[PDB]
Amino acid sequence: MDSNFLKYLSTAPVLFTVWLSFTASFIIEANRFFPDMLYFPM
Amino acid sequence: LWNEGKIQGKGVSVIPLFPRPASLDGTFPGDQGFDPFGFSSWVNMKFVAEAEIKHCRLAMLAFAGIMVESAGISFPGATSVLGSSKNIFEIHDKAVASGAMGQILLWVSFFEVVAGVPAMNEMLNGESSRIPGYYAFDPLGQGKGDKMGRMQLSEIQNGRLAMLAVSGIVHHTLITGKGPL
Amino acid sequence: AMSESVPFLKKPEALDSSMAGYAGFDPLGLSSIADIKFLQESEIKHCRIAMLAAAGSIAQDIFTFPGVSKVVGTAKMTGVHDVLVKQGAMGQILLWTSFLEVFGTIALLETLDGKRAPGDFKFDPLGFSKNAETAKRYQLSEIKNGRLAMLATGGMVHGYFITGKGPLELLTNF
Amino acid sequence: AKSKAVPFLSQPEALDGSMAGDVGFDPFGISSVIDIKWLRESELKHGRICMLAATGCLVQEVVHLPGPAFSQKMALNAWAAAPRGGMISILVAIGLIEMISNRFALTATDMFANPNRVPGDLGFDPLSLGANPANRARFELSEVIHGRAAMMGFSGMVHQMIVSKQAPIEQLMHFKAVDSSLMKLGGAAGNLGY
Amino acid sequence: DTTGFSGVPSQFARPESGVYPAEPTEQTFLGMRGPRAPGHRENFGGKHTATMLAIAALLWQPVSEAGMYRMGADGALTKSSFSNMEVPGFGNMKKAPTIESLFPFAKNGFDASPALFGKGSMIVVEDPRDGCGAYANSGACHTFLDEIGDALKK
Amino acid sequence: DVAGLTPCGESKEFARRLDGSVKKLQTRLSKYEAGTPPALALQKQIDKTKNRFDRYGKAGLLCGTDGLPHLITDGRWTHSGEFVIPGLLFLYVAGWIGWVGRSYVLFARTADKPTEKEIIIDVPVALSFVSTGFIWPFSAFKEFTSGNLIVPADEITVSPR
Ligand code: CLA
Ligand SMILES: CCCCCCCCCCCCCCCCCC(=O)OC[C@H](CO[C@@H]1O[C@H](CO)[C@H](O)[C@H](O)[C@H]1O)OC(=O)CCCCCCCCCCCCCCCCC
Ligand SMILES: CCCCCCCCCCCCCCCC(=O)OC[C@H](COP(=O)(O)OC[C@@H](O)CO)OC(=O)CCCCCCCCCCCCCCC
Ligand code: KC2
Ligand SMILES: CC1=C(C#C/C(C)=C/C=C/C(C)=C/C=C/C=C(C)/C=C/C=C(\C)C#CC2=C(C)C[C@@H](O)CC2(C)C)C(C)(C)C[C@H](O)C1
Ligand SMILES: CC1=C(C#C/C(C)=C/C=C/C(C)=C/C=C/C=C(C)/C=C/C=C(\C)C#CC2=C(C)C[C@@H](O)CC2(C)C)C(C)(C)C[C@H](O)C1
Ligand SMILES: CC1=C(C#C/C(C)=C/C=C/C(C)=C/C=C/C=C(C)/C=C/C=C(\C)C#CC2=C(C)C[C@@H](O)CC2(C)C)C(C)(C)C[C@H](O)C1
Ligand SMILES: CCCCCCCCCCCCO[C@@H]1O[C@H](CO)[C@@H](O[C@H]2O[C@H](CO)[C@@H](O)[C@H](O)[C@H]2O)[C@H](O)[C@H]1O
Repeated sequence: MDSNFLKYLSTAPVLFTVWLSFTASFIIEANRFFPDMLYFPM
Repeated sequence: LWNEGKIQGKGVSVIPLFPRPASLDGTFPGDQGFDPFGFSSWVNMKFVAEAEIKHCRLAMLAFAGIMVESAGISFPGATSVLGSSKNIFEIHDKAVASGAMGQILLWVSFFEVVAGVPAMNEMLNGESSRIPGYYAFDPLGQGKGDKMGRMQLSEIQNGRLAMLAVSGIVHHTLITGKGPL
Repeated sequence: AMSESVPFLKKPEALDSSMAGYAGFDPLGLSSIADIKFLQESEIKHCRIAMLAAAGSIAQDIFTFPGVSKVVGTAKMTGVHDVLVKQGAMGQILLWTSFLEVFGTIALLETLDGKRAPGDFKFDPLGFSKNAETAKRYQLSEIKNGRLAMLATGGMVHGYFITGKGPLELLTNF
Repeated sequence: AKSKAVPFLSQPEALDGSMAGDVGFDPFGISSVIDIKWLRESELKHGRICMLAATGCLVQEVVHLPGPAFSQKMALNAWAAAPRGGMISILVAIGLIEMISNRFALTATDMFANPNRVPGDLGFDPLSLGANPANRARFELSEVIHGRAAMMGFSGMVHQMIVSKQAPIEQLMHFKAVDSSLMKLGGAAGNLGY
Repeated sequence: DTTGFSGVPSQFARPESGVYPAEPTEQTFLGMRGPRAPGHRENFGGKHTATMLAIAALLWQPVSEAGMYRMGADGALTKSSFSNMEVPGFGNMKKAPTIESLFPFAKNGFDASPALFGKGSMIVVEDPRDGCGAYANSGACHTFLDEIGDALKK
Repeated sequence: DVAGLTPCGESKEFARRLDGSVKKLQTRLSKYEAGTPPALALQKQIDKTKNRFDRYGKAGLLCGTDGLPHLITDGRWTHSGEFVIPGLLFLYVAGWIGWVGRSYVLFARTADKPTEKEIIIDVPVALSFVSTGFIWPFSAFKEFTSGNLIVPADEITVSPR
């Protein structure tokens, strides 16, 4: 793959948007399968 | 014998329709320059040669076994435990249930684990320089000069014929639904 | 250099005729993987335990010590193990053989160091290995009989697991 | 200069045929991004866990520790049935093994700080089975291949335990095929949820 | 440049001890190969760990069979806990902490034997095959190969 | 119980919350036919509401007079799953992010041009760093004690006062 396109995907806004979308995506998936977690269950 | 250039040799094609491959040299026994798909170029020749001879020996034993059972020739008391039918498929299923096939499987597998795999690996690695298919088994001789040429070629050709025959025999029995002879 | 026992296979490159019971038989190359001295000690430990087991199966079929017929039932071979664990017979045999094998662990480590031949516990109360010829000859007899005894022990116990008869009684019947 | 594993791709750098199982397989070029020492440490670690995990699934099918808490033939049920104190004991013991065996060089910045440190060599040879130098090439190859195979096999067995609520050997011996009425893949967004 | 996951601290600008120990090839039976103190392997190596493991295994056999075995009028003997053995001089501590406190097999219902496990609580070995063959089976057994055969004949 | 609160499993106000929350959805379900996609969606919402209240009742949460769960965060171990344990999970992740970012800014200072490494991130090196965070309490405490976390006061720019 092109090194300049990979250096573009390494830029701060792309990584910030991808990382916070990935972060948002596993918060969404964890709240989908295991919803209503007001507490650590113990 | 070896008879290089006539059979088991360079410049020898059983079928001229398929061209003689450069990758197939004349060193291996029963080499008739038959390699349309050109496996000889990328395969390990020692492995495929040893595999060929083992398939041949299994097939020749298979042909003799199918012939004896199809003829109804049996060892004493064997018909009582195993299937009375002379169908090879029926006998095999009955032999599995008796445990005869399991005992044969156990010992054949044991030989392959303790002897077949070391011999194969050492031939391929270069530890013993074993000729493919050699298992040092000449109880009644017949080896030496005869083994190098005619016997090696006779075993490879008869075994190829047996492999084809056993294949034919089982599919004949399947489509017909009745055993041969 | 090709194997005497398996002629199409190579010499196993860790075995030499100065060993007892050598026939060039290591087709699977286990001797390369693990120390030969350990394997020699292990072979001899397997050989001597199975030899005692083989003689035990035979003798247990022949006669039985006074009183033992009560504690055991009609059980024989492995069958007696579950009941003689209830009484302290197997417990005491385990304790004293375990006690010997703690020293056997120290002896095996000495063998790994090379300060002792494998299986050489110097045990010669009666005199048999005074002569050198007899010593090597009896070491070869010990190893061959032991390997046979191990095979026999497998045969006797599996004959019990099939028929329940025991060695002598499987000879007498069937 | 092409790969032998994938003949139409270029042979990847940091793959020079020195390592065991180095058949030239790195299409995605992770070795060009991630140092091959870390990747081989991680490959050996995944495979060794998976070799035990595959053996674990099959052996737990055959043999159990005694007691009712260890009587789960199906392996995914053993996760829940096994005593929690002991499973967390296993987890803590694994963490201790990781800190001592890696010698407090655990991160991607300080493992292999010692130039003597070799990928996968944690100093684990209790019975000195690698004392023979000749077997080292074969053993390292056969460890890598056994590891890869066990990664593929354990992954299969887990996902076959999910699909068919059956342990792997008795799923092979009491095989019932996939009906497709249930176990449909995906579908969370096709029906718009629910 | 940094390779990425290289693990050399200087590449990632992480503080490094710099003192990188040489790796001795010596190995102990229940320990790992690693940098060790001078004379450590000779004193506490394979010989030590194997002997101490052996001694611990021998010492385990009384420990597994720990209990007050008292013979009655008849030859039969009764196994009681060592907690029953009251101690005279420790005031309100009449029952005393004992070897069973350190090895509580009975509390957990293990029932230890000199060889580990035991009649009560022994290894459970079961046949997954369930007494049927690999192929050519009836309704009770449908193997994977039977599914291949059923797929072929349909 | 604690602070004059009642366990949510026996409070009547939590039960009337669950009953009212299910009645709101059942009256929305009463205007749809059985197999239709809105009815199926509404029934799954009812199932989720019942599961939430059922789980909360058996969790050891304490409800108020209003029938809503209340969190006790004074440190008591019978209620540590509401703040102390979720807080420990947070501090582990937060210290992970902090240690990983600090390690990356210290790497980026030793670069040929330090400020390109912060707008164009060296992703293999930064992923090496995100893997470093799992043992941050030990890594950061050894960093602290070895004089590598805290810089002395005479290496920091300050205003004249
Ligand atoms: C600090 C030491 C310590 C102590 C005091 C305990 C105490 C306990 N453990 Mg834990 N445990 C420990 C360390 C410890 N454990 C470690 C380090 C591990 C990880 C390897 C475990 C893994 C573990 C499991 C998985 C289980 C326990 C269980 C138990 C309890 C019942 C014990 C019993 O009945 O024993 C008497 C029983 C025995 C002595 C039987 C031993 C069984 C064999 C030896 C297991 C085979 C070992 C196997 C080959 C492992 C090899 C790997 C290892 C070398 C790394 C008891 C509370 C059990 C429990 O909670 O049950 C309620 C349980 O399920 N423990
Ligand atoms: C020092 C160690 C010494 C150890 C010695 C023992 C180990 C030696 C090595 C052994 C290696 C394994 C050998 C087998 C051991 C068990 C033997 C046994 O009885 O097995 C047991 C089982 C059969 O089990 C049988 O069950 C019957 C009742 O149903 C009988 O009554 C008996 O119980 C038993 O014989 O064997 C199998 O299932 C084999 C399946 C087929 C395996 C391959 C067969 C040969 C290759 C041809 C196949 C071609 C297929 C083409 C595609 C077809 C697609 C449909
Ligand atoms: C090296 C390891 C190799 C792993 C190989 C993976 C094997 C399993 C992969 C899927 C198998 C077949 C899928 C059919 C199943 C399938 O396609 O279902 C379809 C599903 C979407 O639902 P639909 O719109 O299809 O609904 C269709 C209707 O017919 C039913 O309502 O697609 C997905 O988004 C599900 C996958 C989650 C996507 C995100 C995954 C998690 C992201 C993690 C980061 C990226 C990882 C890779 C992402 C691709
Ligand atoms: C009388 C006191 C005592 C007892 C009762 C005892 C019992 C056992 C048992 C019993 C079941 C085993 C299995 C065992 C095994 C090991 N012991 Mg031993 N041991 C005792 C004393 C010491 C000392 C003073 C040292 C030591 C060591 C090791 C090492 C590691 C070597 C290494 O990995 O290189 C191993 C494997 C050295 C050390 O490094 O410990 C981390 C070390 O200096 N031991 N030890
Ligand atoms: C070389 C070459 C090529 C080629 C080629 C070709 C044509 C290859 C063909 C290969 C064949 C035909 C192999 C057949 C093997 C059969 C065997 C070994 C027998 C098994 C039976 C057993 C063991 C049994 C049994 C039994 C006994 C006795 C008793 C019974 O009661 C039961 C039972 C039946 C179970 C190609 C074209 C690809 C290109 C290449 O460039 C060059
Ligand atoms: C670290 C890492 C890796 C890894 C790894 C992994 C995943 C390792 C997993 C290891 C495991 C599973 C260890 C399990 C230990 C089990 C024990 C001790 C059982 C004890 C039973 C007891 C005490 C009992 C009892 C009794 C009770 C109470 C009551 C009865 O009714 C029941 C019973 C009679 C049984 C590797 C090595 C691959 C590589 C690399 O280096 C990185
Ligand atoms: C190194 C070292 C030593 C050691 C050691 C150890 C612990 C050695 C252990 C090594 C092990 C446990 C190797 C196990 C490999 C398992 C594999 C490859 C399974 C693959 C499964 C597959 C492909 C599958 C599948 C399947 C699918 C999905 C469908 C299923 O329905 C069924 C099926 C099962 C067929 C010791 C300690 C002795 C000391 C020495 O000094 C140093
Ligand atoms: C000799 C010990 C040397 C180090 C000891 C220090 C221990 C460190 C913390 C120990 C924590 C104990 O961990 C705790 O104990 C046991 C372990 O199975 C578990 O207890 C569980 O199993 C036991 C054993 O049958 C049951 O009797 C008990 O009812 C059940 O709750 C607890 O659920 C677990 O929380």
